[PDB]
Amino acid sequence: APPIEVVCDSRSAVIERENIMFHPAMRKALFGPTPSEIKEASFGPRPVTLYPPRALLPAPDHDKQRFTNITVPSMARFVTDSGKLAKLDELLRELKEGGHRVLLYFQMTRMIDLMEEYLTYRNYKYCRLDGSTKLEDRRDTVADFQTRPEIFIF
Amino acid sequence: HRTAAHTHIKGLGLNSSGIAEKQAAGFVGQCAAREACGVVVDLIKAHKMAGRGVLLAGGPGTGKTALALAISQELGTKIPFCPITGSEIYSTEVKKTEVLMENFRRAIGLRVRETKDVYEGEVTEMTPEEAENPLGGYGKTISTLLIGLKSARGQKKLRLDPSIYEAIQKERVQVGDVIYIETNTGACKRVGRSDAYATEFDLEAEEYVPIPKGEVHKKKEIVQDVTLHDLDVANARPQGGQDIISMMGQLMKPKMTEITDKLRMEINKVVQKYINQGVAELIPGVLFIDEAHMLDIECFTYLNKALESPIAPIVVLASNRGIATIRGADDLKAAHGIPPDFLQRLLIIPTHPYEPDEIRRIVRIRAQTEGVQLTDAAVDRVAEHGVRISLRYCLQLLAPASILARVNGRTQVDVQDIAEAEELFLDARRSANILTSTGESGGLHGFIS
Amino acid sequence: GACKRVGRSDAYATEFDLEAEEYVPIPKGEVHKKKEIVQDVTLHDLDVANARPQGGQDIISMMGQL
Amino acid sequence: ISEVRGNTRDHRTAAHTHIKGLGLNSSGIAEKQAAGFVGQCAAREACGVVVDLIKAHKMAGRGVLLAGGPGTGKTALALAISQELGTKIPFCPITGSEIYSTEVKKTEVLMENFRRAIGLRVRETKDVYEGEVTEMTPEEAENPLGGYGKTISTLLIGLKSARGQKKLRLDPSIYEAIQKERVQVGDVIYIETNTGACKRVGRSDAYATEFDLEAEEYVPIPKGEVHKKKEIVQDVTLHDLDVANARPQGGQDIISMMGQLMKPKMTEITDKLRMEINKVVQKYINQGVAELIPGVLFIDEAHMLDIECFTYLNKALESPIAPIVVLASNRGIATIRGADDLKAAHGIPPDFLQRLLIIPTHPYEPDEIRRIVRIRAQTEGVQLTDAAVDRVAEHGVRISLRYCLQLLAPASILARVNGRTQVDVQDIAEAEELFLDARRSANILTSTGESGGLHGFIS
Amino acid sequence: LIAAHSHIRGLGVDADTLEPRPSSQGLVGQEKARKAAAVVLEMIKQGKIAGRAVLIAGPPSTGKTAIAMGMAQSLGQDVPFTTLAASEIFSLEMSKTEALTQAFRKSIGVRIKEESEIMEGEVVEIQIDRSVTGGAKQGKLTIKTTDMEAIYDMGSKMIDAMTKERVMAGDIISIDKSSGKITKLGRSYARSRDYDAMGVDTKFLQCPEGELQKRKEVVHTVSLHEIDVINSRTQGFLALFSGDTGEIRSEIRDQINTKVAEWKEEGKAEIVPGVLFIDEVHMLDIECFSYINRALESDLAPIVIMASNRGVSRIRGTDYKSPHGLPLDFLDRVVIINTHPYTPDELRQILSIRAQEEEVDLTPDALALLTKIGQEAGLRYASNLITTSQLIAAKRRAKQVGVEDVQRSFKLFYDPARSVRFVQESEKRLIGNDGVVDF
Amino acid sequence: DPMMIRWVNNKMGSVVAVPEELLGTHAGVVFGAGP
Ligand SMILES: Nc1ncnc2c1ncn2[C@@H]1O[C@H](COP(=O)(O)OP(=O)(O)O)[C@@H](O)[C@H]1O
Ligand SMILES: Nc1ncnc2c1ncn2[C@@H]1O[C@H](COP(=O)(O)OP(=O)(O)O)[C@@H](O)[C@H]1O
Ligand SMILES: Nc1ncnc2c1ncn2[C@@H]1O[C@H](COP(=O)(O)OP(=O)(O)O)[C@@H](O)[C@H]1O
Repeated sequence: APPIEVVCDSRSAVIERENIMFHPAMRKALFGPTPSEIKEASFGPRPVTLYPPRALLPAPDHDKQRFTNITVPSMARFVTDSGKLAKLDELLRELKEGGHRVLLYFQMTRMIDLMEEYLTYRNYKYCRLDGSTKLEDRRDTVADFQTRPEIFIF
Repeated sequence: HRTAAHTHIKGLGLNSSGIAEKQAAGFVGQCAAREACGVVVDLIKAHKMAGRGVLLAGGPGTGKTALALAISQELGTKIPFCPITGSEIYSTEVKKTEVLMENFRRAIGLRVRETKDVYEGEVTEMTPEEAENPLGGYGKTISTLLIGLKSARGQKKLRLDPSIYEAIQKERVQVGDVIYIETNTGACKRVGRSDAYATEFDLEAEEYVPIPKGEVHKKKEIVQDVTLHDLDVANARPQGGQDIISMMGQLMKPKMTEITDKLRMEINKVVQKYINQGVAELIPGVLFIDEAHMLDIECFTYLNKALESPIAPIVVLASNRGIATIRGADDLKAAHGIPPDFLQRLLIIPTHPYEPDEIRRIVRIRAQTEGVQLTDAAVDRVAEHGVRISLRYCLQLLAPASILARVNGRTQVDVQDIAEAEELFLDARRSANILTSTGESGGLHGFIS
Repeated sequence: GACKRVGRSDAYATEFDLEAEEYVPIPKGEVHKKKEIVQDVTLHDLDVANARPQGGQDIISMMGQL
Repeated sequence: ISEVRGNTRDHRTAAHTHIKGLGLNSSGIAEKQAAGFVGQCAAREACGVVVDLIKAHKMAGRGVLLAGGPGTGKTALALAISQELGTKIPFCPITGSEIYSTEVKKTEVLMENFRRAIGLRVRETKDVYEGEVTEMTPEEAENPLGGYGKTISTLLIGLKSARGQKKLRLDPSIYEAIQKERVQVGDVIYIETNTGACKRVGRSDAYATEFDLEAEEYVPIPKGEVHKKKEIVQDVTLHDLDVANARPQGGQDIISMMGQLMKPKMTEITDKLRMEINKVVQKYINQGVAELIPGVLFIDEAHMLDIECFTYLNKALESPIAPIVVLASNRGIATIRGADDLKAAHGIPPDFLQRLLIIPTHPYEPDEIRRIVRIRAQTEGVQLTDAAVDRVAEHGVRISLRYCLQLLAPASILARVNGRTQVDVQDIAEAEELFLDARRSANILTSTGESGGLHGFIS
Repeated sequence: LIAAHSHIRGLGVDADTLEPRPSSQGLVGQEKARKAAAVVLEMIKQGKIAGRAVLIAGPPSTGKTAIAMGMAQSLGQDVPFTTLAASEIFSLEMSKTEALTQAFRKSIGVRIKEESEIMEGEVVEIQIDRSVTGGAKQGKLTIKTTDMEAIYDMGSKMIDAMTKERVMAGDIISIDKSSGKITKLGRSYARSRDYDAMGVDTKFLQCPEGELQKRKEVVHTVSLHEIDVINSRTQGFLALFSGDTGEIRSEIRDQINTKVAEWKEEGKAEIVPGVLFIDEVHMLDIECFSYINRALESDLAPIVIMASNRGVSRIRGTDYKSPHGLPLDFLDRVVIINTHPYTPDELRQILSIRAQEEEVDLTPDALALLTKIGQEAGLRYASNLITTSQLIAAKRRAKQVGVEDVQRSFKLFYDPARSVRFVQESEKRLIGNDGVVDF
Repeated sequence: DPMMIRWVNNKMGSVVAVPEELLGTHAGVVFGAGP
């Protein structure tokens, strides 16, 4: 929730809200200096101080989720929610370490999408050719896979 | 996969006409209690309830909380059920009536549809635009931005407040980071570097995700299950938004505070505004106070006004006491520990002791529940201990007697294993007899009296 | 040295048409009103005002707990 | 600035000033009238065995009780043990009425006092460059990087101590220190070795008059070395490690700069932290760096601990790292403070009493009080005739031991006011009526103070 | 060092029959309770059965804590074993019931497994770009093994670790990519002769072979209490060490139980159930038992083993007595194992074990006199006499202790059986419940 | 490079580069440029 505010219909109430509930001195003291202030403090002829001398926000003690509550699914649970996918992962790691290059075939293009993700996570290079892929683009993609050995999966 | 003390209970086991059929779905016998619990369950599932008192009397070892788990597995998952004890409410931060009301509003649920407005893009150009800042001590202040989000189909180039910029800034969003500005609070979680900047020669251990497909201004609806106590805690200690009270209020340590009457009425009016818009659905529930005799008189005084509310869940009290003295004032004795004024609200359900064949059926169910198979003479031996000593003593002589069976290469448990486990592991009565007999005088080989 | 902004004067009222201020008329009195006030202070108020900063610049008190 | 006074550097007389040690033989047999004590043979022999147990590092959670009545010498034996062990072994003399706090549970101040009673000695090295800066002269590199301006390969600093100066070549990434700390010519700095980032201490005293008003601290030249390779012994109690791991001292944010700015609160410490610190101290001992030294937790007035504390003491004494617990009880059959049920000996529960090596303490003979009077009199410097000694011994036998040691200060004051240098019988016979004991006070209180009236006490 | 339970090296029973050996692994001289504790240990190592209660009752100085430490040494450093004493629960920070709930949830280990990515190799060059007066940093790290030659990039935290470590050119470092720690292993070149403040010449290691990006699968075990504290607070972490946790509401526990069940089903985590040992439970009042009886009702309760000393005692916070000081609605749930007082032919070998542990050599006459003393004053006086006689024999320069040393130690240090008489003789110079006199 | 100072450490030695735009500023006083 946001904090409770006062519905008082004067201008002074709005000014006091935006000077207490926001209060830009503490915000400036907490987050740090404006880059304009950094430029005028670092191109000057003499050293000058800064009123937030560094960013006084504390370092968050949880790396993946800091100061919010907004989380997202985890590619981890993705690779394990499918038995096939979990077994494909093992096999692709071994194939890669062997320097093998894979054509990987599917009967569903929706799955082709899901996977496309997974491959991004494990950061493998891939191409795609399906019935959506336009004809000269087909020629192009197939030629790549065949020209440039960086691509691991098609 | 752990067999607790209450694992065989899978429900009340009632017929279509509400008649309890014995030895069904875990229970053995106990007719007049299970029919009344079925009546209580259908009182819960009819929503004409704004506070009813249901007492579960009966001695210890007769299955008062087995009925409670039967109710909690008969209601379902989507109905709130808050089990507490009588010792849980003595806190050190707040008064105990606050803990009572927090449990009462844990026991009321709400199912709300929400429409989140995400802006899910990949940051292209991030450039601050400060405003005028005269001599006022703090110096310059960034007041306007020009962050360009780039989704898969149609980019957008939007302008921000100072507060949403600070939300960005406390997330360390560089150029290339995909984010998702949540325009309900203002929060914005960095997801990772976009795959257009992908490089296997990297060290930061970043999570590379592709460009989010679809429109950059999405809009998605979800369903949420929120109790009223969650709304009380949300409006009490604010942890949403991008101002200072709701940011310096999540660095401090969290303390239970006393949510007053005015907030508990205003959130009721807000929830009624949700229901009148055809969005939220109210689902009241159960507060199961086990061991109610530990509550003192200052709590039974406040339960009167807590049940007089137009919105209040049904209370199910358990009390294994006879004529006893109330904890608060030590000069009036009453049945069950309940004061004689509060006792009139209650629909008192009795619970009767068992029989030498019902003990045999419970032993058989518990043995086939834990996974210990045995012979009928051993079942008769354990039932003999159940008649003589206790009910929940003879159930606990099955777990060593399995292990001892596996010592002697057996699979089923015979008479010898229980005849040895009755000698290794003792009950309370024979231990007190050994205590009184051997502990004659205090000294070196005595007991501290 | 205490100052309060009462509002925007009604001669500059309809400069724009939907500005949001409190349009008040110009006071029809003096500009320099001189009045004297006898007023009491208890010593406990001196004690509190000298121990802890009170009211004016005590903005961290909006947290509340400690 | 601060003006030094050239007066006499004496000391003050406490009640246990004359105690200087146990005064044993080379075989452990006590000897009477030695190092302050008079008599009390078996107790001093047993305390010598305790001192030997402490210095032998075989004590790992023992417990010693000191019985005996009030005014017989338990605290005297405690200070004798503390002065016999020395200074480099810790000694934390808490009382029974010092575990009751209002920020933590009372079974936690006990554990913090255990950790105060244990010491840890760490031997390390200290390698610093030191002194006042004379030059900051850079040096141009041999191959400058294309696209930039200056390219500096080695930065030279001339450091001048108070004994000798020295030129120093350094890696150029000292510049980030010098710009951030504002180091100039005439500012003493120290350069460490493990990282190498100089931190300014202050402007030197030789440049304290180049300007007139622009002043800061004017620290002097470091009167020592310029290249310290000095080794350090360092004693840290485990309480200090618990505090520095629980509440960190110096941080760089807002909320830890409010934590040291608001009051420090004693907080209870979880047992995983203590288990980890023990597991790592027992590893650094096995590496052969740190020495563990157990000390003494003299819990005086052990009958003030209630029954909820001895239960925690059983757990705490069963720990593998624990000091000795010298209790001190002066009660007979007493009611334990927590559970008002059992009347136990000494105020100690019978379960806890079996752990304790009980050392007795006997009353004093009527020809040893006068020897204590002679030692106390030559301790304070108050000299007095022999008939005065016999009269003070008469008051000591007939009334109390602590009362005959307190008729020496007003007798000396009345002596040097009356016009003499030594105390006679008349001064003590006059000072015995200005300072009544407890016995004649109770006699006046009962006899003259009949009942509550106008000129009467308030019963 | 040598504490009062350092000679114990486990419980000392068989693995196939679990019969109590009369002399095995320190715990020597008792058979019934050690066999029953072996059965309890086996049903803890099974891990299936949840929520029991074992009450080791008996006279004091009979080895109850010895049996508890025997089970503790027999589980090893895998299963949690909380050595809770019953007086620690009475806090002033948090409530009395929530301290029990934390004491239960500290004894359910969660064992998770995660993949980290470790590096290895020789640093060739560092490249750090720094701003002036506050600002970001840029970093390029060229690292080379015998095969690969990589030019990696760096962020702010990696440079803050590099400058903390002072990683120069020619160091064998290993960077965990996930956690982000830097451990220098040594050097391959020598120390330069151009700079002064360089440091200490480290170990001479060669260039590592293999690959740069190696993977590692580490196993991390956290209790449920640590999960509760790290998921109950937004920024206020580290309060699970300094005990600053005020209260955890029930909405947090009812979510963490469900997520641990989901982690159990996914094969991510494994629940290792543990042991909560409560030493001298008779100090808890009835407000604690009215929660302990109901926390043993769920799938996440540890198998409670607890001790006692008292006969018919009155329960604290009440007005009436009961056996062991425990209420008779709680004594139905528990299972009581009795312990017996010892026999002198067992006290002899127990004192022999305690003497061989503290490195004290004896004569059989002194051991016979010591056994005669231990018959009348228990083990707790006899072991102290062992150590004291060792040091008195060290004072008079004797090799082995003798009868005279034991008589000296018996003369100096009273057993409680003589201190009771010492109280009862001179009652006028000890403060009873009344006044006292001075000669 | 505008306001960033480079540090590069190789097997031969270690040097520090400064951009030309910073030599007139107060940052060059240590590096020997100054105002
Ligand atoms: N009707 C029943 N069928 C099967 N088991 C029962 C029944 N009644 C009681 N029990 C057993 O009794 C044990 C304790 O019951 P519980 O409800 O805890 O007693 P109390 O009513 O004293 O709380 C439980 O483990 C349960 O298995
Ligand atoms: N053996 C002794 N020799 C000299 N002075 C003693 C001796 N024993 C006790 N005293 C003196 O008696 C005084 C009171 O003894 P004290 O230590 O207070 O007894 P307790 O230990 O019972 O409190 C102390 O000031 C001490 O100086
Ligand atoms: N059976 C035994 N085997 C080995 N040591 C024992 C045995 N019984 C007692 N002890 C020793 O005696 C001491 C007292 O045992 P402990 O369990 O502390 O007694 P209590 O149960 O009264 O606290 C312990 O230090 C232990 O070393």
